[PDB]
Amino acid sequence: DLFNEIIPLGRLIHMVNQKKDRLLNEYLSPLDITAAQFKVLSSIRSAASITPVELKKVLSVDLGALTRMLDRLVCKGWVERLPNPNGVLVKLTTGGAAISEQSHQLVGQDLHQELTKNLTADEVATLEYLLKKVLP
Amino acid sequence: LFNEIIPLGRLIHMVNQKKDRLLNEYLSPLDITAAQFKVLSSIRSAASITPVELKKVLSVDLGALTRMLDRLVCKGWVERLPNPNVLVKLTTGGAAISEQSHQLVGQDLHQELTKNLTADEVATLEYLLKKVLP
Repeated sequence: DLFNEIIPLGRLIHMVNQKKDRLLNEYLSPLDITAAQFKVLSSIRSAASITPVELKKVLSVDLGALTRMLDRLVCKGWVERLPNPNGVLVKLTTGGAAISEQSHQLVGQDLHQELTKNLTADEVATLEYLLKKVLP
Repeated sequence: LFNEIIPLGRLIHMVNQKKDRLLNEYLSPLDITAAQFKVLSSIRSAASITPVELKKVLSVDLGALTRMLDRLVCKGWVERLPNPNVLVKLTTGGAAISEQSHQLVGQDLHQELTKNLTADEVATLEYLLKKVLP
């Protein structure tokens, strides 16, 4: 169906990313957390502690939308706000770290399987290889 | 990167983030953000659409979109309507900025995204991306 059409790479990545997110939300639901919440927790996890400004920059949504999201995450008791040595820093609580780990573990196996169902082991390798080549 | 085995999911995530940064860069001359761009695009293609539906087709939070629509309406690009049962749709100026928006970034985006790729490699990547989608 799509295999008659010449579709720009931008849209294809968009489309494939939408699919990733839908799968993420599906597999995450047992833990009562959304794709969006997951991604924000992960960005904080990897920075350890991070400026909302910076976090805004690293996630590419709007400044207000993130403040609101952080509000919820804080209420959920997964994130906490802090004065940094200067401005505020955000960082995972214990419970944030745990749900992020559980979150990652619940989701990784099923996601791979679903994303690659229609691909050869060799096609998978090629696609990964070529995706990297875009990044530099 | 080429020593590591990276899950397809993250690779898509990563490559998507790059697409957006390029979008924002190339959109700036028009004073519109990648986010705003995508929201104008989704409304364009549906012609007119429920915020509930629009929330579903874009996968971001319902409140965040209401705020976004608020801004877009103030910008004079979107307008709200009572439907035969609210609906959003582009204004004239919204349509014009969406079209201009598309035309300004299309060429440069391709070039940047594919700079490190053969014509053939690009064909293969598009083919294989399509294979994920079903």
